Amino acid sequence: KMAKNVDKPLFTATFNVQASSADYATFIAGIRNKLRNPAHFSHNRPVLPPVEPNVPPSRWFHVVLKASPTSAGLTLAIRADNIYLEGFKSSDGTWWELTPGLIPGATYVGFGGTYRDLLGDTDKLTNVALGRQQLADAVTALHGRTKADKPSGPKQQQAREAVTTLLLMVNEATRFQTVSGFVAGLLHPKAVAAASGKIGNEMKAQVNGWQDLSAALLKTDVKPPPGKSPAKFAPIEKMGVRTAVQAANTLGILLFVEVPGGLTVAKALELFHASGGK
Ligand SMILES: Nc1ncnc2[nH]cnc12
Repeated sequence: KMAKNVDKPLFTATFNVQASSADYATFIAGIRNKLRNPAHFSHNRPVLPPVEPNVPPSRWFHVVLKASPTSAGLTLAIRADNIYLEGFKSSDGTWWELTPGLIPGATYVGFGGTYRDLLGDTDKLTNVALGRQQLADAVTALHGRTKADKPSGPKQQQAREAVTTLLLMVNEATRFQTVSGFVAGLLHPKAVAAASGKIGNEMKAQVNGWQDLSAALLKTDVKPPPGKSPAKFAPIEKMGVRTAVQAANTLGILLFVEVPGGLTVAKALELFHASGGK
């Protein structure tokens, strides 16, 4: 304790909830691009820099979701090292937080940021509806939160539903091309009927095994010992991911993992800084 720089993002990505599917894809791609360690890719997918050892989380960026081109943002506070959502900012200026005492002068929303906290189990993910209206409503309900009012059970219930929706349509979208592609597939022009959708089991598993999938691809990059054949990608069948090429098409941006024979935390951060990363 406590978190550092929440007020000073390394960049801000902005999205208009009424904008085109292509603009959403551009929005997501830009986040991954700005998060990347320039010195570390795996199969031409970006890898996040390691989490800095011996300090509290000090690298953040903001995402702004807007009702319209001129509306003011619902601001999300997200870690630039593991893309964790920890805070959001309502219209009256109140930073709300998902971890007690994490963010400077923030107010604990009343519930945790984990899928078990928000839903009740990691396997309820395949029940959450996403889409343009779900996104807009989630943005509204959060941005409409005021520093005064009674955390009614009903109000909390709606709020957990909202965070679950945005985590999926922003955070998990940044992490996974499957998720981002799914969300982009839900976004249509006005001339198309409104649409909703829930992620399938492969994406649920992917979302629940980001570290595992990241680590699994990272192992294929390790150069092998003498006399042993080089490493083969090891399938995560529940994820529908059986090959390295499939893993690369699935990963939006990889979490940094220390794998045996791969980059260490110190070394990857060293390469990150040498390439101009901040
Ligand atoms: N609170 C949270 N923030 C970011 N990613 C998450 N994945 C699951 N829960 C999350």
